[PDB]
Amino acid sequence: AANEADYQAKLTAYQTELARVQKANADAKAAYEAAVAANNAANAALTAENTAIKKRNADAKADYEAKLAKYQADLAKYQKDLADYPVKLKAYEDEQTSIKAALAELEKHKNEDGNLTEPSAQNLVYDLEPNANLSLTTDGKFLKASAVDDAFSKSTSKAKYDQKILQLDDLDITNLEQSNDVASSMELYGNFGDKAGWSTTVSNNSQVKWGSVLLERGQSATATYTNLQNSYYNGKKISKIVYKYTVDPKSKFQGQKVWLGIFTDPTLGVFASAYTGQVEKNTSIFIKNEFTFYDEDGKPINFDNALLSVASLNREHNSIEMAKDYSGKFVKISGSSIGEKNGMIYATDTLNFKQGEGGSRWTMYKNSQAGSGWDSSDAPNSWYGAGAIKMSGPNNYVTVGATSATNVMPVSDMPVVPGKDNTDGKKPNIWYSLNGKIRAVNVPKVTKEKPTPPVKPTAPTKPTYETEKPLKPAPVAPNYEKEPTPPTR
Ligand SMILES: O=S([O-])[O-]
Ligand SMILES: O=S([O-])[O-]
Ligand SMILES: [Ca+2]
Repeated sequence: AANEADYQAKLTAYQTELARVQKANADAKAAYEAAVAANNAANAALTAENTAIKKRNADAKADYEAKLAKYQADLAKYQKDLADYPVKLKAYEDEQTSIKAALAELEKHKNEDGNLTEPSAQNLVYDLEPNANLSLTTDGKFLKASAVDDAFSKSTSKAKYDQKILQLDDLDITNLEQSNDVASSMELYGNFGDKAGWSTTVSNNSQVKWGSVLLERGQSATATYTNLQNSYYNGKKISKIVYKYTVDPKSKFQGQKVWLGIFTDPTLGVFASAYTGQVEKNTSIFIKNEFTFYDEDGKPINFDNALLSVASLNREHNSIEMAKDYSGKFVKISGSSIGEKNGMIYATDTLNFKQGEGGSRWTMYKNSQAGSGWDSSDAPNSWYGAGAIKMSGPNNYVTVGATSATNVMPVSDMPVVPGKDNTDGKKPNIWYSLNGKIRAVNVPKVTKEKPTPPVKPTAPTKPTYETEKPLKPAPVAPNYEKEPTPPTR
């Protein structure tokens, strides 16, 4: 009995110890699972972040190399410009000396025929741009080239047309006013393509092209000329010119429509016409011109006394071509028929059509007389019908047109040409251009631009790389307690 009681005591003790170890190991296992979960979470995040780090580093490296490529090009350009600076500076300084010496000599001839009364160098080189590109917008109507061709082949310009000549001042615009003459985009017309070899009143047999529009008073057309090759301001290349042509509401032509032919070469200007077949008394046609020149960077050029040539200002016994409402200051050419009066630039005191008529010194067209044919691009004395306007600022303007003499002054104050009636009607049309081809003699031109120290580029910022992190080692498994041994009876 004592042994049995002793045995049961040990059995109970044993079973209690067993249960203790079991619970203890259960808690241990739970703690190990918690450590395992924490370790797995840690390595999951480390693995994911490492993948992310590899990607960020790759992108960083790629962006950096992309930047070095642009920088390398910029730096090479910088070092080149830096090396060329002295050469450009000498060229500039050397031309500046020459021009100043040239102006000094001119000062002594400023009152001789053909000389600008105010000696000045032409900082604006803008004389010929045959390869310029013309883009037009308008609040009027674009005219189809086929319609322009048809108009030239009919009415008053037909005779010349049939002789392979495009006579712009004879074009009857009546045939450009039909609704079916309107185009959706600008179309070029001229003595090219199927009409290569033809002549026109603009540049004889040289090829010219123009876009056409039909405008009413107050309406305009804006021309954007690009692809310029030979124009500069103070040696700085001119890359673009934006020019707006507006029909002056004050124009007195009888019609309500105007045809504008805008040449692709900006230096050739424009032809404006309200002519419908018959001459008109007390008539006029004026076109407002607003323009801005731009540099290679597309920035507006702020002129500092740029010389604008105003030439071919014809004055017949019944007609006066003039420039007015202009920005800038008029500069007279000594000996020229052109002067300024009441805000208008024109032949103020004499006519300039035929020698001996109304005080004209020379005949505008070529004939048997010395000096005849002054009204031509290459005439030695074209200055006889020209002047200049010194302009400053990026936005300039001037209105150019033709008007009956009777609109400008009383009949009693006009020159008398025996056999000619000063009240004769005229055609309400005109061709004119505004460029830098100063007609005065021996005018020095600026061709060397003053150089500016190049801007040194900035090397790209070194890439910021991150280090990947090592995974954490798995937690060590706990050492569970061993079970107690069963007692024996
Ligand atoms: O000028 S090309 O278009 O004949
Ligand atoms: O100008 S006419 O006399 O040749
Ligand atoms: Ca003219």
